[PDB]
Amino acid sequence: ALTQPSSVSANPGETVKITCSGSTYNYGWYQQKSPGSAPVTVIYYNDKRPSDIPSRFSGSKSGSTGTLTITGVQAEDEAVYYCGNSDSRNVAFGAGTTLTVLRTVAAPSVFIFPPSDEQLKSGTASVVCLLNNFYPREAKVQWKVDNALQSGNSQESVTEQDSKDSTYSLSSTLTLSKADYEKHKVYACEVTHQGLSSPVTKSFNRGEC
Amino acid sequence: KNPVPCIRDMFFIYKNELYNICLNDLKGEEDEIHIYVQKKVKDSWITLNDLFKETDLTGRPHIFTYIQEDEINILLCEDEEFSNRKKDLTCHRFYSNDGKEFNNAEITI
Amino acid sequence: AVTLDESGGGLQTPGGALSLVCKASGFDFSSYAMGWVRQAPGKGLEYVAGIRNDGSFTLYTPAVKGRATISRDNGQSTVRLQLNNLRAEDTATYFCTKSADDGGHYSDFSGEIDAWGHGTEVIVSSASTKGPSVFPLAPGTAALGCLVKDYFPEPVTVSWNSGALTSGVHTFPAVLQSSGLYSLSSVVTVPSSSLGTQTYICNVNHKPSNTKVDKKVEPK
Repeated sequence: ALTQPSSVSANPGETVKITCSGSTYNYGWYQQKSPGSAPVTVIYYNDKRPSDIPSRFSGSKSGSTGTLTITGVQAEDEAVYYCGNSDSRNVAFGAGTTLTVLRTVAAPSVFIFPPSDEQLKSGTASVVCLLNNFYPREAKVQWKVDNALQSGNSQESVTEQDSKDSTYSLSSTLTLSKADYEKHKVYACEVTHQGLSSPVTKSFNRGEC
Repeated sequence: KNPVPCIRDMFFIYKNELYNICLNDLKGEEDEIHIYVQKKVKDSWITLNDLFKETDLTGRPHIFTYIQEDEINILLCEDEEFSNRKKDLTCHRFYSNDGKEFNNAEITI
Repeated sequence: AVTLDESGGGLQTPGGALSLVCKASGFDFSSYAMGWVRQAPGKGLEYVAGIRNDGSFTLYTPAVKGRATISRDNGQSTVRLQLNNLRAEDTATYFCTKSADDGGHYSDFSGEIDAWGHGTEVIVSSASTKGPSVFPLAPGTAALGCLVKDYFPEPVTVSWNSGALTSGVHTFPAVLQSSGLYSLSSVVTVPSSSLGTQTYICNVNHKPSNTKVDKKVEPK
């Protein structure tokens, strides 16, 4: 199959080299910023570059290995890159390589949101924990209801790396029923990050300002 | 080696041995395009290579054989339509010195 | 000005059939090969079907054997895809692609793609269409938000103040809950001295249900 690395990290201004092996024929490279968003061709036919792709993108092939090159990578070049070729008479793609631009460590701005009164009269409570503009992507977010760890009733979503400051944003949502939500008082999400000397806890008490 | 039924044509002789290009091309949902090379051994044809698997072509190619410098040469060139004929043609040459193994060297016309 | 305009996807009953189309323009359609690329939720790219410049050669991914049919109209510059006996594994976003060559080589369909479409979403589900519920996320600088919960299928768009507020906005990727309904949160950080004196309105639009919701976010 078409083999390419899972992830690639690089500081701005560095020369990045993503390789794709498994075929001796013509290679292509396609950039995707967000999952499900329309990919854009950066390199096709081994070394051709479209007229709207910046000049720092270049392509190469040697033997059975295509090589994409980003000389002096920019922060806006964050994305997943897919290589396409023909793997033994089969039209195929690579597994995709995510480019994470390297950055100074940045702590997140944590906010916690109680469920709205409009939602509470519907029989469901949703508490939202928001982590804002941080790096690196690794972070632990735990839900505690009256100092009791919640397990298996929360989901979290992470944005893509920012094209300007290379930071991430995370949102953790804790869902309860109104009967369970009106039985407890304090609701807290504590976050653990490399930019936080100690786990920060953002909390509120139900029914208070 | 269990080759799929094919037609025998393009017979040629090399090192006092009879060779053959076997063209497999029955149309179905379980039959690919196989271009074989066979050699007459005693009283049976022994398939040596499947030449089309070593190419990136998608349609039936134009085949050519010529002996040169004690070497076999089999050419697999892309079939181009008469109306939609490209200014450049691609072939895939397969040489050999012994009559058992072959190498590839993709060329352009 | 190569343009690829897809359409024909959406909610599809399992075991049914769908049809996508791609209206291409800006190039000699008869000289190049065309194909479709899909991407399932949380998965990578996968080539679905390809066709030659004239149409005498078609290829398909193994996962659509006996169910797919790719066709083109060189006079109309339209290439379509038909998928029968739909399974949940076909739920993906489908992109129409243009090759740089004619299709005589296998590496033309995935290695020489010089043009992409904007995509269309196919959802194979035994469920119906539901609009979303919009609940506010009430608040040196403050952060307010807006929760968009319980909608199906996925395509939803959020603006802030009809598009006036763009800086600081963060709309998170949607998550599929256990109830088979997607949920999404959109937040934005703003100066705390602007709360109460500037109105912040959450604009949500769910096309599959013809739902447009405008919700002002205030703190209690």
